[PDB]
Amino acid sequence: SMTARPLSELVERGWAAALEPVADQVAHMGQFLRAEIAAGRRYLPAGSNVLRAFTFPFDNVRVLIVGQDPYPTPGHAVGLSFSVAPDVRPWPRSLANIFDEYTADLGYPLPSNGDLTPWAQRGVLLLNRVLTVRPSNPASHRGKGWEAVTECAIRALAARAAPLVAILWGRDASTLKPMLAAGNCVAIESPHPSPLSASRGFFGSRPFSRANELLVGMGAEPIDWRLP
Ligand code: NA
Repeated sequence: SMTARPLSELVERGWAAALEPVADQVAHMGQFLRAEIAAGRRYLPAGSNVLRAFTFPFDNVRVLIVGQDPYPTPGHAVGLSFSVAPDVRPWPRSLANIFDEYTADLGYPLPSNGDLTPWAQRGVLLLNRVLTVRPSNPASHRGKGWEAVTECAIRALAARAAPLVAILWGRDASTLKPMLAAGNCVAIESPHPSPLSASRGFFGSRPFSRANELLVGMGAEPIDWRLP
C-alpha cells in the first residue's frame, strides 16, 4: 500500500531514490485512493499494480513511452502503460492501433497477445502521465496529484549520465517535454494511438524505428521491440 509503506518497499531501489522528492506525494496519492473507496468510487489498476512501472530498474531504462492514464475498462490496466494481461482478448482499441503501427514500422507479425512486459524487461519504461483512473471515466484522475510524481520520474531519468529517448503519446504526455531539455535526452511526440486521435499522426509515425535510430546516434544499444 502506497499510503502505508515507503518507496524502498514499493519500487525498485534506483526508482526509490529517484522518487525521493515525491515521497510524501506518493503517500498522499495513497490517501486519495483510500478516500475514493470510502466514498464508493473505484479505481484502476489494482492498488498493487499502480507503481508497477517503477519495479523494473531505473538504471536500465533507455526508452520511456508515456501515455495519458490507465485503461478505463476493468480487467485491462495492469500498471504498465498500454499493456494488458497475456489472456486478454480482444485487445483494447489503442493497443490494436499500437500493434498496427508496430507491424507497419518494424515489419514484424502481429504479436500473439497484448502483454508488453518484454519491453519493460528490455529497458522500456511504460509510464502513464496519471497512474490511476475511475472505471469507465477516462481522465477522471487528471489533476489529482499524480502529475508531480510522473514529472519527478522524468526529471530523474533525464538527470542520469545516460542517453534517454522519450516517446510521448498524446497531449498529457506532451507536458513532460520541458523536463527533457538536456542534451542527453531526445523526445518523439505524436498524437495518442486511441481511435479519437490516431489518424492525426500516430499512424505512420514509426516511433519504434525512430527511437532505435536515436539510441544508436547517442551510442546506446537499440531496443529489441520484437514481441512473441
Ligand atoms: Na494502461
